[PDB]
Amino acid sequence: SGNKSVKDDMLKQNLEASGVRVGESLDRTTIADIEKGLEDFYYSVGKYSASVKAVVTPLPRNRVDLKLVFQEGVSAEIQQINIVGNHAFTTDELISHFQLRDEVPWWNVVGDRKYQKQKLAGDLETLRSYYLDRGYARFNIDSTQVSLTPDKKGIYVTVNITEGDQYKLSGVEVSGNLAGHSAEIEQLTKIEPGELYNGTKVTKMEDDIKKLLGRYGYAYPRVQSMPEINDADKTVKLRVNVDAGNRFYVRKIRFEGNDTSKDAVLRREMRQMEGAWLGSDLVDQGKERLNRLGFFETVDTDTQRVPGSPDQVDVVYKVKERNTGSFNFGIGYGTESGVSFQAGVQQDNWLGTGYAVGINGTKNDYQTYAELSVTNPYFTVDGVSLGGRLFYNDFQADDADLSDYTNKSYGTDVTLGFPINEYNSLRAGLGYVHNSLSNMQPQVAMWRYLYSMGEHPSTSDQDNSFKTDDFTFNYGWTYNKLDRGYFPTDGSRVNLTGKVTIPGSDNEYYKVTLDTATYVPIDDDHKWVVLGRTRWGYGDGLGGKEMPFYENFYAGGSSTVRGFQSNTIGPKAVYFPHQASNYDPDYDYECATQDGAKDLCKSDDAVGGNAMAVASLEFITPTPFISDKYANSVRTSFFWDMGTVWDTNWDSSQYSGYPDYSDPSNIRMSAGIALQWMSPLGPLVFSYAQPFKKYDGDKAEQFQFNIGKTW
Amino acid sequence: ERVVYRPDINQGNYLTANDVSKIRVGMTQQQVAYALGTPLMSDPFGTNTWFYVFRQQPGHEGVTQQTLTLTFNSSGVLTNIDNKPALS
Amino acid sequence: CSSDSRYKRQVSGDEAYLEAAPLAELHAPAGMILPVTSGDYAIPVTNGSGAVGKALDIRPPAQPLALVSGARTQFTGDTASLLVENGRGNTLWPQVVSVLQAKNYTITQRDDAGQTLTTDWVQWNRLDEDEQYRGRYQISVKPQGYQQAVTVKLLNLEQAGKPVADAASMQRYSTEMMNVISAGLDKSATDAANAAQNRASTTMDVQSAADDTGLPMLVVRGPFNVVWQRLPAALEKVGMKVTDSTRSQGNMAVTYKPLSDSDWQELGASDPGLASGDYKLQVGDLDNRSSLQFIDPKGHTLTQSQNDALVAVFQAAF
Amino acid sequence: EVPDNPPNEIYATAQQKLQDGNWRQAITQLEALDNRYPFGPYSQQVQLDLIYAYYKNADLPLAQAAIDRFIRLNPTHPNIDYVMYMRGLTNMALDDSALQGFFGVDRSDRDPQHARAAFSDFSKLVRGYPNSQYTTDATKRLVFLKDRLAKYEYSVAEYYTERGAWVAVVNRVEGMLRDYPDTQATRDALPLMENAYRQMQMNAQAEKVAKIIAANSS
Repeated sequence: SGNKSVKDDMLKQNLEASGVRVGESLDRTTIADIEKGLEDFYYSVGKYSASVKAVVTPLPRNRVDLKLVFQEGVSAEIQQINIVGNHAFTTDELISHFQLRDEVPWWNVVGDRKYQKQKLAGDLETLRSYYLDRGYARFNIDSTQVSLTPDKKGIYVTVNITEGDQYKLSGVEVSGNLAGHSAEIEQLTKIEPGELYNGTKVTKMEDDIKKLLGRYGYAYPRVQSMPEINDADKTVKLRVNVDAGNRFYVRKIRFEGNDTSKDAVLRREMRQMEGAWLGSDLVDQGKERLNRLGFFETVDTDTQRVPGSPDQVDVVYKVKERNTGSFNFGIGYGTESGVSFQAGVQQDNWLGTGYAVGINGTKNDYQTYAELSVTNPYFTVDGVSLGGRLFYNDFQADDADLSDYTNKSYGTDVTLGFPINEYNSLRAGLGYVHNSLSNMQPQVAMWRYLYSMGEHPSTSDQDNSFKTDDFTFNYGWTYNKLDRGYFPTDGSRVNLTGKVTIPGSDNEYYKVTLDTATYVPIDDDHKWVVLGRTRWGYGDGLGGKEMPFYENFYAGGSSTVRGFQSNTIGPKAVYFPHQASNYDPDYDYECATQDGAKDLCKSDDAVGGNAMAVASLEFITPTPFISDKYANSVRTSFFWDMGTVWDTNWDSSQYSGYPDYSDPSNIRMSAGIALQWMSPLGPLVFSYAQPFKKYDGDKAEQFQFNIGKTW
Repeated sequence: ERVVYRPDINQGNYLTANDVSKIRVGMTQQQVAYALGTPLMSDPFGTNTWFYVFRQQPGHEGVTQQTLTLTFNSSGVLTNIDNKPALS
Repeated sequence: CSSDSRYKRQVSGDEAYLEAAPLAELHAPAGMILPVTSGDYAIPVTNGSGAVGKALDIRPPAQPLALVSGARTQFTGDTASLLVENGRGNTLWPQVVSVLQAKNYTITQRDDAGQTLTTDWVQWNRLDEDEQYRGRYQISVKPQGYQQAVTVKLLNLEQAGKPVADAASMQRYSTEMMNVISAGLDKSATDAANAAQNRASTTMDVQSAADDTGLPMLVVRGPFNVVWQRLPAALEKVGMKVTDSTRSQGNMAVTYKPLSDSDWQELGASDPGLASGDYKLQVGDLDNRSSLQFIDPKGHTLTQSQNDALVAVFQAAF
Repeated sequence: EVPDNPPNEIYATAQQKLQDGNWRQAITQLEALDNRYPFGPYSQQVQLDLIYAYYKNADLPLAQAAIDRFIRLNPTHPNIDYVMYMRGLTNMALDDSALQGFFGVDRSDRDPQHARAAFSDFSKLVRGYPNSQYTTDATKRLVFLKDRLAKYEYSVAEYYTERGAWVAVVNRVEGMLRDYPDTQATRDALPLMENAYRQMQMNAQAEKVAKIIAANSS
């Protein structure tokens, strides 16, 4: 009671360390100890004058209750940070890199002038590094004084230093047991003539030598540099003593925490063989591949020396399993015009077997959409993938008569992927699709496509039909180097997909799509990121035909341009007069009909286009109010999205009065804030976006909620 | 095949010409282990034999193996060296 | 959604482990040996007399309870023994007989001179058991050395009208009878103790003496139970009505209520000036003394001057 | 939330709830009775009942903590074998999945850590108390756990056979022979060791393994 800054959790753990725990005995002699300890903690933070006094009240049956009355004061603030003896640099420049702040600018309201002993020690280390990286090689902190105003709210800091002279590196001399890699080490100890000494460079050189040795199995070498200083001409000669040691071999590779995933699922991602000489680079590659898999929340490695053995180690990968799946589900009608239901099951690691299984569909009175997809990422040991997909979509309008826009489609697809590098992988497959449209409302784009196919449907009556069986060859290429599998903080992923109708199909065309997502971290902790995402698409017919209008690209939504209604960006339909197949009392018929006018009046129904290009720039920031324990389960970002869809075949010569949909200039834009949460039902994305740039017919939708990975 | 990328499958323990030449008959087991390192493969049945196998399979390039069999007596004194430089 | 009475006594899982293939040793061909076994995963050869699978009771064994007294209590195979406070002279036998009659348990043989008796069949009621058991018991009172103890022997058990021989049920029901007798005796003892405590009224004098922590406390010269019971009323008198309390923890909380000067001289020995926030209180246990500690809403402790105002009388309110 | 009725009433309520099978309320009552009266006539019985309720309530970490506390506080309690058996059961329960069990998935390829812990606990119980009433079930569970651990090693050896890592396969099968000689998984793995020896062109070792297989054809 009384503590306003130190949480009860940290206090409670501090209690157990001293033996004070519920159910145990009360060691009275330790009371003073604990009290003093807590006070010391309050003094480390700078909260001098704080008191922590313990009260023991006797409860019956020989029991006690321990109440720790905290009375914290006002935290002291650093009044000054002074460096005495700095003649080469200036106090302002030196302390600008300090964690402790002497003063805070009025604009900066995220930092304070609070004191901490550990921060002071790190600050002294930073100053020492600053002076040693400029070639002084003699910088010494003579003393450090931390003072305090008599009112105990004015802490002061002072550092007395001696810069010494500036030295230059005469040359690095490396000697010892180099294990035959001397030639490759001389290239790591190359120095420019007359270059100034630099401590961080020497440390990096030592680390590079250690890493170079480790790549050949020398897991435990010793590298020490003892620079010999010569003040006669102010030159320092480095002396790197290296002892490679013994070459280590891996005995067993063990996996812990994979309570669901199969053992082979983790082993198949290993570049380090079990009964072979160790390679640290191979172990790191295996860890990175496991991280990129996306099946595990966290992955760690531990190389443990085998007891009683100077040559063998055990590599242990410790993983934390993650919920790899989404369960999108909803009901739209309930009791209006019948009943409806939806399914969204999607698993990336089905029962820990590594299979990717996704089944989703929608059953309505007018729709019977069903889709199944099963892919084995490892159909061969090397990583050859074998996928498959079945889909069946139906549109009947639940009328069983004419003038209903019947559209029944169904198709199959088989894919086969295989790697070519550690990051690149190609894909080839065969797909079949059957599409049967009937009773189509006349429109300029759809009728143009139908004419391109050689059909001549009437422009007035809705009576019409069209059947097409298409066999397509699908190809693809994925380059994946992302840091992680679900919330990347580095690296880029590029996915190219395409299809071409092989001769013999009803309609000839080709289509290609290209995604891209690049994560660039600005913070060393990878907590602030910049995400540049883009998507491109182009399709067209091969012979005298045209790309089918059901393969068109759609933009706008929670996946392409947030802030717009789904599949709303792009060309809008233009309807011809009907003069037949009109329902006067329905009132749902469009402008161009018997009940309405008899011109090509433009509607607001999005039809998509055969060319698409969308980009997006995102800034990933830490969630403002969330415990760091759940930091990786939620992501907050500020996004600016751009997008456009146009129909390259739109004839501007005709329909001059109507908008020209072949112009890619009309670029929609939006900006807003998005939040992604890894809930039990998979990823949930909330986003609020304002579309400050929009064109006629664009239906805006500021708030959007989505289930499952957007992209 | 021949186009699917396959990583290098290194198997066994590293052997070098100098290291193999550093071992001669009459050497004790501890001396052999010091010279060449602890073997990754012995004979679990009734024989005191050490197998130093050196496999490398770069992937679509052929597998090369050098196998050095060291037979000791009951006392642990090296008795026979059998060096096979390449596969048959 | 669907359950059965038997899920209570069985293991959480399945009997799959009972279908595991047996272990067979490997024959070593002539001219060579097999690798020496580590012995880390060697299964000792035991007897397969006990139950396996769902026929095994994982219900915790019934430990005899030393309720009447804190002396030693122990069961061994078929008999339970429980020592009592000192030996109670010859009154232990009549006390046990009276507690036995409390449950109208029938007795056939009597050895009051020798302190031994037998009981006719007794029926038990446990929701755990699908079928209710029953059996006979023998109760005696004998001295184990410097003290007098009660011993019970379970003659036999019967479930579904059939005899039983499993040690689990025998131990369970021997402990059941011993605990029943002991709980009756302890109930009599605690009723007598409660009557004595209620009769022994305690003074309500208050004091401001501090303790090892250095703070003053509204000490009350009485045992914990009575002062704790009377503190809610006293706090109500001063307007600090209790909203949360914990007898086993001592912690309690009050809420502000405005009382004028006339109300404060009526009861509560005047205003300490605590007129803001939710305050908390703690009590102590000292069989003749009892410390009352107050803390401010900010989380601090009241100073001596703050509580000295109430210490004036702070006695009529209790 | 638990009233402060005298100790006997609280214990009776806890026993009634345990008999009724409401694990959560019985657990709450027992926790109240244990943290109110830490050292009383109910201490041992309450701790045992808490262990049992935690096990039946799927609060396995709490059951393990309670078991450790009971073992360390009462190293020579007469009913200590029951606590060891319960620890074995808890560790074996941590090695199970219901969703995978529904679909008939063989989980021998997953983490064997909890299976190893359960084997250690059951072996301790069986060796320490041969005459306990839980010894037969403990032996059966030990046999099952040995088979499962050998199947795990077999899975690893099979994967490395697929990968072409022959030294790893040989070492894994040798470890199986040294650790689980009498399991079926070792018999299945023996041909893998012979194949690994053949691939590395060490024909003498392959012949020895083939002789071993022939002598134990079944």
